[PDB]
Order: sequence, then structure tokens, then C-alpha cells
Amino acid sequence: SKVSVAPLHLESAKEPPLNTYKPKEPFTATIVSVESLVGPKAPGETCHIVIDHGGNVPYWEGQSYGVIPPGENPKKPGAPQNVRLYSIASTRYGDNFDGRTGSLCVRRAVYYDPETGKEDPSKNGVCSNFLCNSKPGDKIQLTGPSGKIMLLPEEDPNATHIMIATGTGVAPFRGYLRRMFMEDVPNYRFGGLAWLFLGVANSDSLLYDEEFTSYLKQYPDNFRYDKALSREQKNRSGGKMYVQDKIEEYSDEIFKLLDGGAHIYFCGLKGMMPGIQDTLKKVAERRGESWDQKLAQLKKNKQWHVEVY
Ligand SMILES: Cc1cc2nc3c(=O)[nH]c(=O)nc-3n(C[C@H](O)[C@H](O)[C@H](O)COP(=O)(O)OP(=O)(O)OC[C@H]3O[C@@H](n4cnc5c(N)ncnc54)[C@H](O)[C@@H]3O)c2cc1C
Repeated sequence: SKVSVAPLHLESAKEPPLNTYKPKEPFTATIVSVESLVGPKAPGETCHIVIDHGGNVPYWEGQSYGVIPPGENPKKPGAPQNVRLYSIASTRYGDNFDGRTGSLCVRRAVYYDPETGKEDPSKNGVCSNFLCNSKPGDKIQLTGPSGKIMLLPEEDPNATHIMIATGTGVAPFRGYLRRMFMEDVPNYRFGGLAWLFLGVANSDSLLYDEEFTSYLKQYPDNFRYDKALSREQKNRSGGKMYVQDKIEEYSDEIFKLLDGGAHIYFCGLKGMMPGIQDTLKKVAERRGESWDQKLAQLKKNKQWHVEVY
């Protein structure tokens, strides 16, 4: 049974909030918790950050928060750092089910000399390390929310949603899936098919795996979940197993769902897309279809949702 969430007045707004806080006057939020999401064999750290916004910075699932890390802009003396955007990984109610917190899924950007491996603090990512280094009680300059590309289409509560993530691109889908399956939201009762595909480097790099696996047991007729591990698995051609390769294992089912009106979403680092497009083109060709024409139709019908970075 679904978890009680409050306050239900978060369902009343008819439009998503946008730019509630702007960079010149951010909202000063407070860190609740920071935890690593990954095990010792992961190539780098990805963290889950819970942020208390006090109900002052509400959002809809699929939106992003901006964070302004501390310090001066190196390219602009006397001026703050540029905003960095992070897909919100929580529902509008947040991980405490109270409408006061939101969560981020943050990959630490670390520099290594391509020959020696030697680090250099001046070359680390500023905001990602700032966030993953944070501790309860620390203050965060929050902006936004922003973005509409990844809003969840709720007009059809029995729609099909095919969610394609790599790494931190899982973030919006954690929010979608909690709203679909975990939370007691009386005005959104999902009875369609949600299908999550997740590509990461290895088993230790999985993100929220226990949560997603539990949906298989709770909603076996409404949720599917497939994973790819690039460094621990190979595709049928004997390249590294990427999220495009798991899609190909379900070629027929996927194309049938798209033809029936399914939404398909892509999120994560933009390098994921070339290989996905290559696979989809080849799958279409094997079926005797033109991927160009299919993609044009999916775009025209508003079924195709991409937020990569
Ligand atoms: C819509 C959207 C959603 C996003 N969602 C997420 C998300 O959920 N999770 C997430 O982790 N990220 C996400 N991102 C990316 C995020 O916004 C940041 O770009 C990212 O976290 C890195 O920012 P940073 O401040 O750490 O790096 P920056 O300080 O901006 O540095 C960028 C890169 O340059 C490198 N670098 C800096 N100086 C040098 C140098 N001299 N030589 C070589 N390399 C150098 C850094 O190591 C880093 O790898 C999203 C982006 C967008 C647009």
C-alpha cells in the first residue's frame, strides 16, 4: 500500500513553477543529508543529496534545481559563480513525504591527468564536489526550479512510459516512479506500463537499485526494469554493454509500444545518445522501417523526450 504524502495542496497548481528564485537572489536552503549511492568498485562517486527548501521552492517531477556554488566566478571578478543545473531526483513531496525537501543525484567530476592519473583541485568540478562534500546543516544557494522537457504527461493515467537512463540520468525517473507506484496521490492513479532501462559501469555503480527492484514485486503487471553494465557486460557484437543494447533485446516489444503511443524518455550525459540513435536505426532497418520517418513521427506526436547534458 502507498505511502501517505502531504500536503495535498501541492496538486492544486495547474502549471509548473518556473524561476521562482533567480540567481541574483537565490533561496538559502539547508542540507539534510549526503550519502554515497555507490560501492567500492564504482569508477567514481555519485551522491544522493537531500535539501530542505522549507516548501519555498516547490517543483514538479522532471524539473531541475539550480545550485550556485560558493566563491567568485574565475571569468568574472566580483561576480558569483554560474548556476549548475541538477535534475531533481525526488517527487514534489520529497524523500520525507512532507513537501519540504528535494533531492539531487550528483556525480563527482574529478580531474585525472590522462597519463599520470595525478589529480589537481583547481581542475575538479566545483559544484559537483561542493555538493558531494556537503554535510547536514550546510547552506546551499538554490535557484529555479526550471525546465519543462521532462514533465510527466499525466493526461492518460494508463499511458506507457519507457525511461532510458545512463548514470545520473536516472534522477527524473526516480521521481516519476515514486509518483506512479510509491506515494498515495489520489488524483494520479497510474495503471499503465512504466519500463526503466538503466546503463551504468558495473554492479557497484547502480543507483537506487533496491527501490526499483521492489517495484517489480509490488507492481509486476505495471513495471519493468532492465539494466546494462558497460564494464562487466558485453553486447551480442562484443562491444561494451550500453543502454542501447538492452533496448535491442526488446526490439519488437519496444517498437510495438511506440506505435501504440508510448512516451519514451532519455536522460543522462549526452554521449549516451549517438549509440542509442545507431541502435534504433539498425532495429528499424531490420524491421523494414525508416528510423528517420519514425523519429519524425514520434517528435510530431510529442512522444519523444530528451534531456541530456
Ligand atoms: C538539465 C541538466 C540536468 C543535469 N542533471 C544532472 C544531474 O542530475 N546530476 C549531475 O551530476 N549532473 C547533472 N548535470 C550536469 C551539471 O549541471 C554540471 O554540469 C556538473 O555537475 C558538473 O559541474 P561542476 O560545477 O562540478 O563542474 P565545472 O566546475 O563546471 O567543470 C566542468 C568540467 O570541467 C573540468 N575541468 C575544470 N577545469 C579543468 C581544466 N583546467 N582542465 C580539465 N578539465 C577541467 C571539471 O573536472 C569538470 O569535469 C545536469 C545538467 C543539465 C543541463
